Amino acid sequence: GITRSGSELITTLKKNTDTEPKYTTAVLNPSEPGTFNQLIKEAAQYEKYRFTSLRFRYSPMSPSTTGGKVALAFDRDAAKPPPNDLASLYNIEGCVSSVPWTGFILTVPTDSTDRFVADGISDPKLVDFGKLIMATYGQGAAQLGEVRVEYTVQLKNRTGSTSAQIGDFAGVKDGPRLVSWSKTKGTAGWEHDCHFLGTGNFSLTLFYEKAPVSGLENADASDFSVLGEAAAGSVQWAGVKVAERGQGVKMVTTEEQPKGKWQALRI
Amino acid sequence: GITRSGSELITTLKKNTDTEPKYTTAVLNPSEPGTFNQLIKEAAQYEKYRFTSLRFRYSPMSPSTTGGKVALAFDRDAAKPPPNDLASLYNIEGCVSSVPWTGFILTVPTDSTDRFVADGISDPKLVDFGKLIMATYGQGAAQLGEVRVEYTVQLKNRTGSTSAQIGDFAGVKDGPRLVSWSKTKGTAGWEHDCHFLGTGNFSLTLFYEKAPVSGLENADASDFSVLGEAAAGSVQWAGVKVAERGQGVKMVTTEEQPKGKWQALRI
Amino acid sequence: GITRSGSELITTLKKNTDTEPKYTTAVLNPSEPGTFNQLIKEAAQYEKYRFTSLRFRYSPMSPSTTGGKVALAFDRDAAKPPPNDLASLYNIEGCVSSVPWTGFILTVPTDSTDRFVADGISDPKLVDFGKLIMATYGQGAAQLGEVRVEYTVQLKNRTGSTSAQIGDFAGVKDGPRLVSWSKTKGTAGWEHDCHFLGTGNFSLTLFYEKAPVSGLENADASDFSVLGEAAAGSVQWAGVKVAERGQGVKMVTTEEQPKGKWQALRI
Amino acid sequence: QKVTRLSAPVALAYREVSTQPRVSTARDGITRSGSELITTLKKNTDTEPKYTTAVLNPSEPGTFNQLIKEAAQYEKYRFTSLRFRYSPMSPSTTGGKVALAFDRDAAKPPPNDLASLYNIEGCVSSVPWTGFILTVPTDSTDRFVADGISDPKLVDFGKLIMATYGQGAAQLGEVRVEYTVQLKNRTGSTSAQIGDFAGVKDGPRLVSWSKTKGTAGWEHDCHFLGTGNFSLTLFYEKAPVSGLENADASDFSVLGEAAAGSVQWAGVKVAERGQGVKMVTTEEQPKGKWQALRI
Amino acid sequence: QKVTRLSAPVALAYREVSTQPRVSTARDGITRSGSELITTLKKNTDTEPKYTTAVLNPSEPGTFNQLIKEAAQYEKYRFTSLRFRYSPMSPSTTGGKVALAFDRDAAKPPPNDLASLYNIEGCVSSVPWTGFILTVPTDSTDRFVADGISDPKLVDFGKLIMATYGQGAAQLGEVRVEYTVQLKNRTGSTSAQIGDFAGVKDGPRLVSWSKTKGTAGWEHDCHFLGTGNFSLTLFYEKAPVSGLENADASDFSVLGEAAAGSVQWAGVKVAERGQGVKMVTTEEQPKGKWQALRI
Repeated sequence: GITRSGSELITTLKKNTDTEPKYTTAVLNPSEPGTFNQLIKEAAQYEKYRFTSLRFRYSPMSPSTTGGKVALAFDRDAAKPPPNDLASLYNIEGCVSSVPWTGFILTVPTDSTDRFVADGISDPKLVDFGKLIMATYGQGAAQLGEVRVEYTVQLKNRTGSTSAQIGDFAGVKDGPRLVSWSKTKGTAGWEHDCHFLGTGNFSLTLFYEKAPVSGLENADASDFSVLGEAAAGSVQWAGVKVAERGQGVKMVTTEEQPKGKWQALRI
Repeated sequence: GITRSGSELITTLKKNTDTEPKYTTAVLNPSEPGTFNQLIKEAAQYEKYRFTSLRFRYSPMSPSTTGGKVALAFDRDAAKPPPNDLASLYNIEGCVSSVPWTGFILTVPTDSTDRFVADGISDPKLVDFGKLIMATYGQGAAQLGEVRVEYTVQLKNRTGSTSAQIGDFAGVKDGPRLVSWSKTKGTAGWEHDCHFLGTGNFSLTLFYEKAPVSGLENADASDFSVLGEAAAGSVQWAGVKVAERGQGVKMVTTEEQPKGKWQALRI
Repeated sequence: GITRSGSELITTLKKNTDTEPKYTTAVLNPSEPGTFNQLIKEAAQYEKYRFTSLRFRYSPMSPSTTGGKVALAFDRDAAKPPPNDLASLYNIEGCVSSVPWTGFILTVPTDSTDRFVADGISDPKLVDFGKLIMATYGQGAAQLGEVRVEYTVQLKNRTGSTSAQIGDFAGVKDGPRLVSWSKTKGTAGWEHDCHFLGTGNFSLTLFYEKAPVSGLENADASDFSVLGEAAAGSVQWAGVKVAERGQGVKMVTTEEQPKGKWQALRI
Repeated sequence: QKVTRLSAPVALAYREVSTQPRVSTARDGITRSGSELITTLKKNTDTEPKYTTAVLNPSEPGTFNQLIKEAAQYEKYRFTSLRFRYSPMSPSTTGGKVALAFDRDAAKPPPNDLASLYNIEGCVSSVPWTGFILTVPTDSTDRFVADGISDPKLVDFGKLIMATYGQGAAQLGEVRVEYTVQLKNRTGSTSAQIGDFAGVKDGPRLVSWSKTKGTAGWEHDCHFLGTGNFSLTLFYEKAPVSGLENADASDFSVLGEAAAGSVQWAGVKVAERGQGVKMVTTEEQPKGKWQALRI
Repeated sequence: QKVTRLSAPVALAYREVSTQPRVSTARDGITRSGSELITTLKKNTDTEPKYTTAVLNPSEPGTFNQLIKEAAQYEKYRFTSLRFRYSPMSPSTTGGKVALAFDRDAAKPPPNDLASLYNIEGCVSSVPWTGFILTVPTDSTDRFVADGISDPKLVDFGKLIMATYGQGAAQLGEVRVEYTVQLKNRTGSTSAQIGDFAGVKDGPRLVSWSKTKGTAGWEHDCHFLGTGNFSLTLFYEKAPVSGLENADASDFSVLGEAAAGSVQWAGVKVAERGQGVKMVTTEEQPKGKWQALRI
């Protein structure tokens, strides 16, 4: 084995001037970028880990003239519906929400079993502890704060490999056949789908021919950068900054699947 | 014996922009939901307890641009009128109120006698320590904060049983004959009564025939969810979130008692 | 961590005046009521366990003027077809069947790995040891006996949540849209379906309008408590005590799906 | 001392467990120990016994459902220990006898009659309300198991037997086989057993227990070379005449069509070696396929 | 001392025998030791390796044809010893490399490229004219074998790999698996594996290695959940489209019709877990039957 130590800043939160929290539950595993954009680059050479240190701080960068709560407590079983309701939340360890005008920390009893990361799929339970959570319920106005993950890992067994990325559609079919991070589905009534399977800030770059409808729009997304036409035969580009796993972006071109090509580099 | 540890969030408080406190006194006993919605589910198999740890924190989630006090001190003798007045309050241990823009805690000298929970009634003194209290007097504006109960219990003697729930009225009489949490009284001039004997968030579901007056209204209540008609022969539903013990909800249908049926599950 | 100790009575058996056993295989996991109706109420706050003690006794309550065998031996791999045949059974540890006119016990070598309960689904192997079994082959006449599960558990990691629950049908469609434990299928020729996805003793309470056929009948079930009409517009209630996962109960009302509503609390 | 006092209880019963197994170097062999429960018996409220004769050979499931899985890697054996107990799980308010004695020559008609039975060692029947055991003088020759057929005599000692004659009512008891084997020579292979007919010819070319002859006038033949309870499963195309009928057989389980192109299944429980079952489809041999697992 | 003098002989070769097996009490387990010879390799007179990734689990014949016969009575294991040797049986007048290193995570695409390979432990490739060995740090968790399916990760360590890149001509060599296992918990059962479709539904209800999905537009699916060389044998009725085609596969052997009512057979040699093969028959699912033995 090797090791590590934290320093990440896992997405924020955004007001809630409402009476029911609302959660961003983010999943924890050596490779789940939506929780590690700088360490998901050294688990493509190993498989198994540790944790010995890991805590989340609510940095505190927003005056007191604002208030509410910012729940924040992890649940081993990193996968299952957040509740819907507080008490529900306020009953699952973690513990610790405080107001937004202060600086809090969070810590987790970490175990000691040689668990494996996901060069997939599996089962969300035998491969990673459990996701994290964060809610905040308030109404007085602000862009609360930010957090990260204090940690120290153990990456046994020497392996090495992985990726997602260039993925072309061939009029009859497509082509993702060289490392992922997104799955491209479409929803009929052509309006389409342009997705993720990984988490972090990216550099898109790509695809083309009949520059239709649109292109490169986005929805459950982080920052977008498009410096293309439309194209009806052009070229395009964007930078994402995602949120938790699987955020989506899309084009708009007809009816039934053939197109051109693309390549998605992580960055 | 078995054991436990806290994590509950016992009701809040609400402004007080007035010059005399005002209390929510909440009662403490292994089974009194209005003080335990997650542990009143493992005392249906025992009878007697402990306490070894239990404290209430005023989480603090409201800026300083607001102020006053948030009294909060327990009195063994968990039952007797709160006073009417402060000094009165400010003379009964507990001690500890502070302003609403800070984070305080509260603690209680816990004893050591094998006391019994209430599969009823009794006497409010030989079965449970005493209720808790909380006041807050201020005028500058806000929805102060929240608290819970840090604890660790001892549940001796292996028992097992309990409930309140389906309770039908038979034109001549009723029918609560399968575990409680509410007592259904009526106040003449038909306007009626739909009550509680237990404390927590619930899932109502029920009753029907001549869909009169109304139905499912509420008064000393927590959140309500009605997805019914009125019904004059219909169906209905609601979710409560109570406050301290015994909060009430009601219908409106004539004059003199016969109706239909209902069932109240705790959740 | 917390802990426990047994006292459950897992379903019986029923004659077999035939020459091939016949099994009731019941599954074991902190939450599978069809094997725990009183402890599946304190695993909605944790996730992971132990076992340190657990044995099944054939209480013995039926004279000797009756005979045969009452196989009864557990197989870690709590999931896989029972055989079809004895030898098959009589080759899988457990060991221990005896006649019905005597009092026997059964015990299991329990391990020591921090396994997780099912807030679902998963895989029946990484989440729970394995199901139990019980056969009895005889012909001399009687209602043999009963058994339970001698145990002592370990519930690490503080969590908290779960349910199945209010789930209404809207003439066009239904509505389970607020935490499960049962799936409601119907088998054409209206005779219907009223199911489970979870395990333990419950408190039903619910549903209504055209009080037809019947209602609240049951089949692969544990104790039933109905205190309703039929209803043709009424109200109803029952207490289950299940067996291993997925035991079913049903109504009887016409032909093609619309009805009224219901809510299923675990307890 | 027999004498004076005796308590024939209303009820007597035993408590047997769940034999977990034990094994040796190379030298030129492995080993084993029993724990099987070979089929029961069923009343007989009649005046002539009636036998379930079950055959013994390392691979004859109808006498070993847990050891016929480690003889697909060897060929030859031993026996050093093997006895059958009438567990005893049925009150005394029932009675008769439960003959139970083995005959090396594990193949030949049981008689028809007792004396006949009561003249062939084994010895030992007792009443159904008691617990008896049975034992066998085992030899010492390196005999071979059946990756077929052969001859029922040079490949296995002989079948076992069991009768019971009574009339007072009950589902008597159960038995197994206390044993310890020697499996020399390292081999490895087998299955059903799957055996297809190819319009021109057949195909048994992957471990036996039955030989499929036909008797002209098509009415056919569906046989055994081994002994125990089995799980058939199989064959198909022109679902004719019948299928899966049986004659010198033990319990049958058919959950098929007929099929004229279908699928089928049955469970046998044989008797002594070579009991037969059959179909009915025309005239002259081509068909479909099948597989016979022992169990 | 390396230094001075070295004799890279024209020819070097080894002489391996025929491992006869060894075994333990009850305690709660049995044991084993290796002796298998897991498929070879075949030239590569090309500049990019090329892998045969073979999967490891007590029951995956494509990695155990003699021990997948004693895991039909248990469920869980060990490993305490297991290494793969490149026997060395091909002169030096030939050369290149013969990568060979295991990766716990016995399932995931081999790369495409070396460095990729030459970065995943195992370590150890050498030339084809020498005799090398390979070893693996084995753990210590009570893992379960596959009476199916599952997930390729919670049931078995990970597949093995082997590449060889060269151009000078030959039929390199062979390897096996040095091992010693632990088979806890007494169980007992299995087969093919036989899995029939019933016009309404199917039937895999007797031990797996493949999942049979179909992709609409009938073109279909015929899969794996296990890894090793197999012996197919099976299924039938309306001999349509085709049959027994293959795609992410190892060697195929079909000796059938098509069949429109026939019979069929094939031998796979897989690659890493889950490689697929398929038929072609209409539109919407009912058919006939099949049985897949590991071998």
